[PDB]
Amino acid sequence: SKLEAILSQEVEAEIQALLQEAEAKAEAVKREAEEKAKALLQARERALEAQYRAALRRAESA
Amino acid sequence: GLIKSLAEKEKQLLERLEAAKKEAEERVKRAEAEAKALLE
Amino acid sequence: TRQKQELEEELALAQAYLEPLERLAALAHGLDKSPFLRVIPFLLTEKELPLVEEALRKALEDRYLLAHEAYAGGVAALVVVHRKEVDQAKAALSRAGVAE
Repeated sequence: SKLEAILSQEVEAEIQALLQEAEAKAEAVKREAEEKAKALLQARERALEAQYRAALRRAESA
Repeated sequence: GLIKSLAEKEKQLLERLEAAKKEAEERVKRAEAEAKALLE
Repeated sequence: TRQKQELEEELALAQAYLEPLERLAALAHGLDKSPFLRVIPFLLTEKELPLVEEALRKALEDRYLLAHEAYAGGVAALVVVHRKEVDQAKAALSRAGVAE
């Protein structure tokens, strides 16, 4: 029947959305990780470097 | 009536939809592993 | 006394209803089970059949299944529609004067 043609096209459009939606949210997740790590690796070097320059200073002052 | 015909097709479609859900939620769980690894 | 009364009623309705539900069921091969397809059973006499068919036809086109197997003096009938078509489908039978 004409009934199942419409049903086909319908169910399938949901199929396409599960997978695609999932990927884009995976990218968004991905993009979260990527930034978090980059900003962290910059930041934990930063603090150490300051504690270095200021450190040699404390030696020199000794 | 045709009915039966039309009453079988409605299962097949649905299980193609099923197949979609799994691989979908799985991709997020793939990226979940990666986020973890990538931060650790 | 109440129980007896109920019992009589149970018997009465069940026997009466036994035939139409059976005719519709035989046709229906399960479809109210489904949400993908929705089915509307309705009984109509063949007095009704060309008219009910015109009302249904006018709303539904060919995007419905009208099937019948007889009950005696009429046919137990199904209009089958897709989900989303349900609202139009009930209204069409109603216009004719038949209904689910």
